[PDB]
Amino acid sequence: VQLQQSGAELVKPGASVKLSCKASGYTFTNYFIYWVKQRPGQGLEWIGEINPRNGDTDFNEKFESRATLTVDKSSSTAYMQLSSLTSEDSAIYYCTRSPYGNNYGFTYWGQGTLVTVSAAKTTPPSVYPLAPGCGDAAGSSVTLGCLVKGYFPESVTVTWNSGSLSSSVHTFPALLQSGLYTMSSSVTVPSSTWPSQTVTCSVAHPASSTTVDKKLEP
Amino acid sequence: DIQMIQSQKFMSTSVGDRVTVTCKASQNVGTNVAWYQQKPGQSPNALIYSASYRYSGVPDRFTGSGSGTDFTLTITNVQSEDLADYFCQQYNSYPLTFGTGTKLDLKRADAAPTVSIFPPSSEQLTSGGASVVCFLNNFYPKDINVKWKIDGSERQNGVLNSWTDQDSKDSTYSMSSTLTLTKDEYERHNSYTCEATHKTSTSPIVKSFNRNEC
Ligand SMILES: [Zn+2]
Ligand SMILES: [Zn+2]
Repeated sequence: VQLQQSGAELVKPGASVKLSCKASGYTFTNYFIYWVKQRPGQGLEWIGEINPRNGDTDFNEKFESRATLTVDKSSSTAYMQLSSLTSEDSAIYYCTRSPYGNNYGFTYWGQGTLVTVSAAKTTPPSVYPLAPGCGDAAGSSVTLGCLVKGYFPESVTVTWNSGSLSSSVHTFPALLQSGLYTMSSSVTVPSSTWPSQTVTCSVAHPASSTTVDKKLEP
Repeated sequence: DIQMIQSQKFMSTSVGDRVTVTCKASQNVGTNVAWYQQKPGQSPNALIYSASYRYSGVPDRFTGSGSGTDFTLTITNVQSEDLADYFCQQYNSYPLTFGTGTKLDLKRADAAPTVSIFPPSSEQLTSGGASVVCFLNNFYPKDINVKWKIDGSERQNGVLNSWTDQDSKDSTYSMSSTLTLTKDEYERHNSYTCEATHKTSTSPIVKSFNRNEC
C-alpha cells in the first residue's frame, strides 16, 4: 500500500479533525497529493491539493475556508485538517496522488478514512460466533459466521483466518438499530474440514481502536 | 463549475456481452478525462486516462473514447469480476469534478436460496442478549422476503435484513436476516423459524429449531 491513511474516526459536532496519509518508498516528492471526499449517497468531490516539495496548496472553493493542508517531508506524511464539522462532513476521505509533471488523473488512491460527525460516544463491537448447530448439514458444505453487534460508528472489517479464507466470504452491510450498528459476516467451508481445521473471525473497529478475534467452537 | 453527468445510475448486462457507460461534460474538456473503477469495499482504481488511454495493467476489454463533451467507457467482454461503480472525472480545469457514477449489475439465471439458521450464542446469552440469524445464500434475483415466526406467530419488530452486493464470482446475491430479542423473551419461547419466499418457488424455504432442544 503506497498511501497509508489513518483510521476511521468519530468527531463531535463543531470540533476539528486531522487526517494523515503516509507515502511509501523514496517517492514522496514525485507527486501532488490530493484529497477527495465521498458521501455514500453523492459522488466524489475534490477538496484540495498540496505540493510536498514546498507546501503550496490549491482548493475547491467550497471547502477552502475550513480546510488546512500540510506536509511533513521528514516523515513523508500529508495531513488534512477540517474544522467546524457538520453532519454534512461525515464521509469517507481519500488521499490520492498523480505525477508531479502531468495530471494523469489520480493514479493511486489510499484506502480512505471514514469520518463520522456525531455527538454520540464511541462504542466497540461485541462479536458473537455463529457456529452450526441443530441446522441440517446443508449438503456437503457448512456455512459459519460472526454477528457483530452494538458498535458505533462505522465501520468494521471482518476477516477470516487472518485473511486466508477470502473467496467463500460474504460481508453484509451494517444497519442501525437503537442508534447502534449491527453487521454480519459468513464463510463457507467443506463440511469434512470442520472440527480440527479451526476457523476464527477477526473484527477490527478502527474508530474505537478495538480488535476482537473470535474462535468458532466445534 | 464543470459538471460531469452520468445519466445512468444503473446499467445491466450478461457475462460475455458489452456495456456502454456514458459521461456528458457541461463544457468542453478536450480529452482531459479519466475513468475509475470502484469495487465494493475497495478504493477507486484508475482505468483510463486522457479519454482513451488504458493504464498498464488494465484488461483490453476496457475501452474509453470521446472528445469535447461526450465520453464513453466500453467494456466489451464483461466478466463477473467487473461488478463495480464506474465514474468519469475531468482534469481539464479546476475544480476537478467527477460524474456521479454508474453501477453495473449482471443478469444470470434464476437461482434458489440456501438457508442456514443460527441460535443465540452462549456469550451473547450471558451478556443479556439474544439474536437469531438466518443466512439466505446465493440466490437470484435480488428480491426476497423473509418472515420470522416464534412459536408460530409472526414477529416483525427487531428484524434486520441486509443484502450483500452482487457476488463477484457467480453474480448471485446473499442476505442476512437477524431477529433480535431480549434474553428473557428468548428463554421463554421454544420454536424459532425463518421463512424465505423467493420467485423460484411458490413454497417458502424454511429453517427452524427449538430452543428446548438443538
Ligand atoms: Zn459468494
Ligand atoms: Zn412461546
